[PDB]
Amino acid sequence: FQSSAMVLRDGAKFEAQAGDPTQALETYKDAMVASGVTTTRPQDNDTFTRLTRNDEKDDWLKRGVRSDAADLYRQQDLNVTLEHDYWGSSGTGGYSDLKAHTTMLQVDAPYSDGRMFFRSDFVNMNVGSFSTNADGKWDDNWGTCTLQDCSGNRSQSDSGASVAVGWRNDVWSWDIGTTPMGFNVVDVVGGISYSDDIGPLGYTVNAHRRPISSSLLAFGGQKDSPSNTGKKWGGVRADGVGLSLSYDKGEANGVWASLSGDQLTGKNVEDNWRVRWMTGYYYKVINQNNRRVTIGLNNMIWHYDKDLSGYSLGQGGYYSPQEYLSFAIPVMWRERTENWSWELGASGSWSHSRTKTMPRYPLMNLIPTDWQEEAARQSNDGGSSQGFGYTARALLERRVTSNWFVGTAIDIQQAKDYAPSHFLLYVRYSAAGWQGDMDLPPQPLIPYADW
Ligand SMILES: CCCCCCCCCCCCCCCCCC(=O)OC[C@H](COP(=O)(O)OCCN)OC(=O)CCCCCCCCCCCCCCCCC
Ligand SMILES: CCCCCCCCCCCCO[C@@H]1O[C@H](CO)[C@@H](O[C@H]2O[C@H](CO)[C@@H](O)[C@H](O)[C@H]2O)[C@H](O)[C@H]1O
Ligand SMILES: CCCCCCCCOCCOCCOCCOCCO
Ligand SMILES: [Ca+2]
Repeated sequence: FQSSAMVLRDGAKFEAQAGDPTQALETYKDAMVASGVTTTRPQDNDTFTRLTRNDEKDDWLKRGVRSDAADLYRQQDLNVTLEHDYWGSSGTGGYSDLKAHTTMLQVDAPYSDGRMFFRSDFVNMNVGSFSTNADGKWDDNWGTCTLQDCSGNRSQSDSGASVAVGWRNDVWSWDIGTTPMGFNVVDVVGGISYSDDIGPLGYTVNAHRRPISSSLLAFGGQKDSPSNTGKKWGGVRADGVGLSLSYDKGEANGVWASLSGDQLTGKNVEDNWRVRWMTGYYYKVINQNNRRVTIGLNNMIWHYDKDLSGYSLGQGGYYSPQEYLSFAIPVMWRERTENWSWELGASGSWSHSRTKTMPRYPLMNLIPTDWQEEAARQSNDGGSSQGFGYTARALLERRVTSNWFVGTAIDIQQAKDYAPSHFLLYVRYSAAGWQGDMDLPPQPLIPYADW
């Protein structure tokens, strides 16, 4: 025979796997008594979840009962999250002076042993106005304005709403969704991933189609000035696959690698592709239940076939170097108390970038025949540069009540890879209530475009 604690723990897992997680959570309440977590059966969810808070004096039985109960309870809870993200990057009026707002609403709920989500993103992107000459025209390296001075669409901005649905458990994940409807170029996007542990190392394989959100042109597309061609172009999407490996030795060390490759395609944009390699090593200087401090070394190497970072018609307005090398030293401090959880991090880096000389107008059939001779003699000069940069990030979340959580995050991107910075605020509602350990780190919503 087995001990009462073991019988109840086993029975709870059996009930959950059989499709009765509600009964399983009741059995975990009994398991807490039989295991010695408490002397009296919890009769409210706040008492129950408070008893799942980790305790470093726990032996393995008590530690597992708490963690198993907490994992099932979190998996079964209905959450609703509302988030606003203000993001962007400095640049040139009319196409890259980017100030953007994303508002996100997400509902998460159990399904089988995983969680389903339902998401809407509302995106507004403002890229400012073209600078004009006395005539009121401009000749920026954008659209076809270097082939004939442009007029008519001086102020540039767009807005749209996307939706997404998906599901994930510990083994696999999928999502399907859209890019914002209301933009010039609208697509179906999504992904699928599978994870397993072939011994000591973990791996994840995935396939995805995602937008490039770093500029309006790349994300939603723009229209050439009505004085010129008026053609829509942009809306670049990455269709590709990736493999990640992790040989986490447990304990204080860990290493990981990732190799991925994508086709990069858009509306009236020259075809492109990229392959990207990343590795990392990390060391846990402090590794406690409520405080984790890490320092690491990260490397990245990228290659894009073509430099389509220009904003002329036929290019895509996205960073696409032919050589990219980065070496970084990330540091991170994560900590939680009874009702707060935060992360503070930074990462100094050195990087090298090189781009080849490209035709400014790589798709000649978008160009009027009486402009094609002049277009063919226009090129974007290649270049290269190296330097130091950094990123920094702060995340803060607090429990207001059992049902209400609020958080902020700031993501400072100054590492010379043209990524935008982000500032966000969110509120998360727990239907059942949660008085267990805070999430470490906090988990804000990620804009769907950046999955
Ligand atoms: C026990 C340990 C305790 C640790 C506790 C940690 C808590 C620390 C608490 C304080 C936090 C301090 C934060 C310090 C990190 C922040 C870095 C930073 O912000 O500096 C930015 C700086 C860029 O500034 P800039 O003026 O442009 O140039 C400087 C020239 N040096 O950029 C830099 O700083 C330069 C960074 C250098 C990056 C070099 C990357 C080398 C990586 C090695 C790769 C080797 C792998 C071999 C690969 C083989 C081939 C694939
Ligand atoms: C297994 C690889 C090992 C890892 C290496 C990772 C480094 C990846 C960065 C590669 C940089 C790509 O750089 C690329 O080099 C080739 C030449 O070699 C150039 O190619 C250019 O020169 C060659 C030689 O005259 C011409 O045949 C070609 O028509 C021309 O386009 C590309 O214009 C450039 O974009
Ligand atoms: C820490 C406090 C958490 C606050 C909850 C955040 C909820 C997010 O609400 C989103 C609503 O914000 C709309 C702001 O509108 C921005 C203006 O839009 C740009 C138009 O140019
Ligand atoms: Ca529109």
